[PDB]
Amino acid sequence: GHMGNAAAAKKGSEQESVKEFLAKAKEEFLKKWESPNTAQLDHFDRIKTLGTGSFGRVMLVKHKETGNHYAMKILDKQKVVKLKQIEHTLNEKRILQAVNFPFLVKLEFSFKDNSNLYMVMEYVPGGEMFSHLRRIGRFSEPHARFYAAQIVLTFEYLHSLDLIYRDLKPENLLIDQQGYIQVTDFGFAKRVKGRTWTLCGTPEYLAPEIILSKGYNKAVDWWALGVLIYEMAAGYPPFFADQPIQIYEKIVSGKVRFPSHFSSDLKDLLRNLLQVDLTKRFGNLKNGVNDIKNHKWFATTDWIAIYQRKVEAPFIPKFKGPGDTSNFDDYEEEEIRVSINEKCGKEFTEF
Amino acid sequence: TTYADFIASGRTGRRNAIH
Ligand SMILES: Nc1ncnc2ccccc12
Repeated sequence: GHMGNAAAAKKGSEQESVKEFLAKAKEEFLKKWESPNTAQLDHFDRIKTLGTGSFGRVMLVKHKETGNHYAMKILDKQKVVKLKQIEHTLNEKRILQAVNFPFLVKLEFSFKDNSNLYMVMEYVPGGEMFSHLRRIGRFSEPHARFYAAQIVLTFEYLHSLDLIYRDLKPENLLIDQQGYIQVTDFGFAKRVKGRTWTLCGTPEYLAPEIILSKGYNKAVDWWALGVLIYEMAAGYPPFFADQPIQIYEKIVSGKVRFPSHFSSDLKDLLRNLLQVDLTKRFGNLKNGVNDIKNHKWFATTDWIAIYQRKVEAPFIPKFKGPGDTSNFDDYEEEEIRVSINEKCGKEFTEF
Repeated sequence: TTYADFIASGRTGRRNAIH
């Protein structure tokens, strides 16, 4: 067979140990999910806006008493209500409080006032993967594999908790000081033991079955991994066009083209992740995540060493000290005004 | 080239989720 006795016994034991880890991880998650205003706004100096969404913004802050820097996500409650994202916001906070994994951002404080909701999480200083990818152009296959292996482990973890992530893309991946990935946004994540039906995600990363308005499962995350690996290694995604509707036609077509510089191992992995047919997509078969982790393209990956953050990163971002923001673009700075009247109090009672 | 086609799509910047 492909493995001799020694390799086969090593692999089997490794897979069993993953099961034991994930079982303990699930037990810890549920305890924290069952039993979760831990700061206030004048506890922080606001320094600079790090990113923006329709919700509000993410700002670098310094915790006054301790001097530590954090990223503070500020959500305008009235905007959240108008955007119909009440449940997303409460769910994101609930996930972030409960999960624990080396590539998932750590929430430190959360609180609210009359106008806004605040999520204070670890500051990830190395910038968006998106910027690094567009600047470098494309990542070498070893560089892409280092990142990909972190997403595989992160999805292995989230899926064992029955969480589908649903918004993988370089824009949602930050690089920390050691060159490792941090995931921070869980606004579309959902606990899905079986199937779910919501049309959500980003057009280039949508699995066909989402586009086709089907009931779908965690395999959409493995499709999105294929898109991500492709984009990291090519510098552009497998399916693009002027308008989303044309991107969708390409996604559902079953056809994908690869740059000539893609290795054969990479193309094979990608054809199995970017598989329209759910009965054949890697990550969705009887062998589970093992089809991905044991694929030839990952043969050089020491999965435990990645988890332990003992692999030397291929790229270490510029770090000029704490509170340095040079890896982030400049955003227009608004003002965090706090109304004298409580807004949307009932809707966000549990926050 | 395919890269040129990607540029021509205008979706080379940060992409929003659908809404
Ligand atoms: N945790 C974060 N660190 C740095 N920049 C960010 C930008 C957006 C969301 C979270 C963060």
